[PDB]
Amino acid sequence: SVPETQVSILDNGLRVASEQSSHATCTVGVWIDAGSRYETEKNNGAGYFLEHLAFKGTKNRPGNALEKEVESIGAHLNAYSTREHTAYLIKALSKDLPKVVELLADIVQNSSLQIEKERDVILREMQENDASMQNVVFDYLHATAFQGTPLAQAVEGPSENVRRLSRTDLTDYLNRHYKAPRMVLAAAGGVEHQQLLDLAQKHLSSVPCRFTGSEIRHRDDALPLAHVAIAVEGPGWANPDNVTLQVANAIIGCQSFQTFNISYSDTGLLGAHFVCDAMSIDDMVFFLQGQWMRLCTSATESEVTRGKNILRNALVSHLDGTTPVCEDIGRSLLTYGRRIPLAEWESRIQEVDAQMLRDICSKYFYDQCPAVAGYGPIEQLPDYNRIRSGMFWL
Amino acid sequence: EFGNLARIRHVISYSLSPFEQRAFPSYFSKGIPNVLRRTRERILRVAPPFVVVYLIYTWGNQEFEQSKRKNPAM
Repeated sequence: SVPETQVSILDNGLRVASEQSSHATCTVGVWIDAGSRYETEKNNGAGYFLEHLAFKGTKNRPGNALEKEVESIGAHLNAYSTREHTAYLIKALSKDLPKVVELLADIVQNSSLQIEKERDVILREMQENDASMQNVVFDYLHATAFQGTPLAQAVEGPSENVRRLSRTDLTDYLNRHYKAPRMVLAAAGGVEHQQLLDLAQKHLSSVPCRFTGSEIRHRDDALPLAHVAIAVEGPGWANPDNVTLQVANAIIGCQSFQTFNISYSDTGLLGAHFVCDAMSIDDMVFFLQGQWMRLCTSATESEVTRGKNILRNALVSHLDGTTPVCEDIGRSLLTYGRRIPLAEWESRIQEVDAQMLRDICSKYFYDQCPAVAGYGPIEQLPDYNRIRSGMFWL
Repeated sequence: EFGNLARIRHVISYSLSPFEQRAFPSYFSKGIPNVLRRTRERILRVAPPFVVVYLIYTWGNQEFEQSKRKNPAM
């Protein structure tokens, strides 16, 4: 009926989590509790840089050898880095676990650091990373909301550091933030937990953040569209009320008016990002603020239901596939320390009603000072007094 | 109206929430120096006309009084 997410631990402290499923392939990944939040402004691009260099060269395998092999096995090799977590995962035919795991072992330890080229790659892309307006907006919604903290700095880092980075520095980040107790080996799909535990024993057995209500406005009138993000302080990753906030986002769901609940270790950003022609930015903002307020004082069981149901169809599961699940296993072992099953999520969803939703929404959204990040033709975007006054009703 | 006022480019603008910042940051700390800075850049343009108004006013008064004062011989 339902998978078990059997998880164990090893000498090193590395955890080995798995969730067997009847699908045939598997997504075996390594998560690491290491991101841009653990960097100290002298190595602001070390994690990103490592990834670029990683997946390319190692101790048992020279240069393409790993890349060459994974292709040989037919597996897809992916890696990503956030402000708090780093993931290296392989999607591959289950039978290949033996090598899907040994390969991952090299990638986390015995890696060989090309550095010159990757620097160029990162730098040049960054020179163009400016094209991703949305990412820009979201990396300032971070800078202006977490001013003076390690949560303001981006994952990529400033070009400065990128140019000024050396093997030893990298080696440090690698030797400092790649500890075995901060690592999860997660497997999803057609894997046996005992075989994966034996492979982890054979290989890999060797291994005050503050929100500041503020505003950044990057005005550039030549852009055709404007992107605006407004957020308040998210509860956190472990905070129980996160779920009643997700239902609130499901109630909200001008243009491209998305909604986000980004969570970090006891902090986060809860808000909305919308892209609109300049002339309508103010009307959008007014619209949006009215809605948050609607939930705060005027929810409706019907709509809550609409929200609970959409949330119910978002929960990730074997159906979503191996990777989606692995990814959830790795994040759950890194953040909560355990894999929360879908039945517990359903219980926490069904205990949410309209009264506690408007209570939790009044707790967070109502009256707190927001962080605003605008990019584009944002002259008609209202300044901080009008947004702050729109954060409450008379 | 707003949105069609002007065209600027690449001018980033950071700001803080009112409740997050001190109401009177270093009010007398730098206020005094600044007010004094200001007064020195404008005092030579402003004050000497009013100084000679004061001299002309006094002069007029005294002249007037003196004028009225009787010449002993008169």
